[PDB]
Amino acid sequence: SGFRKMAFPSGKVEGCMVQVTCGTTTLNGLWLDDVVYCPRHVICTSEDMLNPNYEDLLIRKSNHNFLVQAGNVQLRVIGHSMQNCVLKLKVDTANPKTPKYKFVRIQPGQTFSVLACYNGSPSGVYQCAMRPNFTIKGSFLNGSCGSVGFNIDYDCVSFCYMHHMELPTGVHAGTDLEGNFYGPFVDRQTAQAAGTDTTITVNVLAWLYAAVINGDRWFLNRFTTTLNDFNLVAMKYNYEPLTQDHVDILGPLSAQTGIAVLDMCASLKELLQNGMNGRTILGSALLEDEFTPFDVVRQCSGVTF
Amino acid sequence: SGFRKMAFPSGKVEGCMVQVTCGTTTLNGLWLDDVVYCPRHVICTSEDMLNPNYEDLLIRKSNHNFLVQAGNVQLRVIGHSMQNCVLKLKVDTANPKTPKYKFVRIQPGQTFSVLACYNGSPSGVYQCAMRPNFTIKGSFLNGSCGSVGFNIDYDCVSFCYMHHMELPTGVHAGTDLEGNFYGPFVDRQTAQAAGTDTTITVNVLAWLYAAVINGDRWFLNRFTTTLNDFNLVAMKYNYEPLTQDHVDILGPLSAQTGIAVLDMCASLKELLQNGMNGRTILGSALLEDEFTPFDVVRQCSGVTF
Ligand SMILES: O=C(Cc1ccc(F)cc1)Nc1cncc2ccccc12
Ligand SMILES: O=C(Cc1ccc(F)cc1)Nc1cncc2ccccc12
Repeated sequence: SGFRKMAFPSGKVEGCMVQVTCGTTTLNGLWLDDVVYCPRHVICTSEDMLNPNYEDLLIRKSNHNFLVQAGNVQLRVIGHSMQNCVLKLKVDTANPKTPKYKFVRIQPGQTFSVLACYNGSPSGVYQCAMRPNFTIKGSFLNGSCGSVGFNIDYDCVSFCYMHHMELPTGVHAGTDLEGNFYGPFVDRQTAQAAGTDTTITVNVLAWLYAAVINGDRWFLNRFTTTLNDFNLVAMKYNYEPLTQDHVDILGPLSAQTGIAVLDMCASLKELLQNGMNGRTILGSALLEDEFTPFDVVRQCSGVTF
Repeated sequence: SGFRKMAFPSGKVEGCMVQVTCGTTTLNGLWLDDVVYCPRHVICTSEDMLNPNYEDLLIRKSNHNFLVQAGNVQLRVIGHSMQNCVLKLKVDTANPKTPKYKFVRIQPGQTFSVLACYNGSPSGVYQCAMRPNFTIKGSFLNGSCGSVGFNIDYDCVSFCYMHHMELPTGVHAGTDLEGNFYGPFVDRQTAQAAGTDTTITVNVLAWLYAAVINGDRWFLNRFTTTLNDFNLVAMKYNYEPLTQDHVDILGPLSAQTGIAVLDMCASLKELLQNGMNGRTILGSALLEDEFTPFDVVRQCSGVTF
């Protein structure tokens, strides 16, 4: 019993974190095989960030301008190149701790664990979701750039996020490990803002199934709804549309609890229109949307890595 | 910016998790140096659990009755002893991955990370707090016994909890790493129940200071309170008494934000009286009590917004 915001075990990623220093800027790098990946803005001064020409800034740097420290050992940079918003520093030593890995680009609504790092040293691990507005509500301070997001499926770490910046509302923006930003953001000190966010409907439904599995049923009702009527209500409350794909993905949870997906949708509609009436669900007074259907099944079944 | 329920990176603990088997029972063990620590109830059958005589059950065992598996390698047990409710299995191999560590017994209100494991394999990591009634609201399924709670301030792992059982309300009971249970619980299947749980007042205050540091002040008021009047009100909402020790511990946060501890107590009193009126504090519609003053200082910026 119990239901917690659970992150993947971070050990496989901790063994990849390094410190990358270029001039006065120090941030984190991810060392996989003989390459260290880090945000390309490590080469910028605060002045350069106003309007940077990364190719022009990079051509002025030699391999020795990049100081890479893995624990208490300095790695020697033997090559450097840029791929989108990520700098790839070729080093002479392959990371002996390199896990089985892949670079995967995730979609809004998908969750992942973030290993927050400072000076190449892991500080904490937390679970978060890629918001529909492509930001993450992370917890990062100065020096956290280059910290990564990941999932684990079997024994393979799927790296999906690299931290680049904090937006004025305190939310965070970054890229996949190929340097493509999530969302309409750029790596430049210029006016940028997160768009209006919405709630990840399929995830709220998954969390309602988790509450039922954990013995919280007060919100269940005898009613059902159509996908179109539910989607009209979801649009009204700034909830993402629920698709037939989402309904299909919730199938196993629906079969285990005996509550049809559209039956859980009628429960959600009632919660949206009436609130919780002083009650909580899994210790929350808000509808939680940062657990996917897969996260719920994994946590309620004890999958290991 | 941002404020998340953040766990310590689990890598140092993942490298210590092993599987312990005694007959038909399999659970987790913590392998540090040449000793594997695990719940003593691994030697019990479900029948033995009403009134087990652990001394009598253990005397019938030899070293070869304990099967310890570290990854895909069987460790050889060369000695066994019981210390309170933990079994210590001496093995013929020191764990090469043993981190710098200590065994620390924590007090209610203290937080820690839990690395949930099944069959000696880590499944997830989450943040927990030792409740005032000495239980933890974990997320644990059958097979999770032997999973541990820890803190990693610096490069030293302070092990503070070992999971032993789930109580009828779905909450969890365990011991420190010397085998002493937290709370009035026993490793017996006799009827046992958690005492009435209360809110960890000092932690709610710490979290209100975290909200002020991150830029939110809507909940502040022009009032102060005496410590005794605060406690008289707070006890009516099932909040733990706030002691002068708690007021002293909140000193640094009070100095950083400029809000006196008793001035924050007045805000808390008003929040208990009024509720949030549709507002949230750090993304929560409830008053959060699983962040300590130390957690807030570690996570938050040293510069208030
Ligand atoms: O945002 C930047 C620097 C930066 C990057 C790209 C860019 F376009 C402009 C500035 N770093 C930070 C990242 N995360 C949390 C932070 C908290 C506080 C301060 C800085 C943080
Ligand atoms: O509680 C026990 C076994 C046990 C130990 C000591 C004792 F005296 C009685 C029973 N195991 C479990 C631990 N945690 C979560 C669990 C969820 C579901 C089922 C079993 C769980």
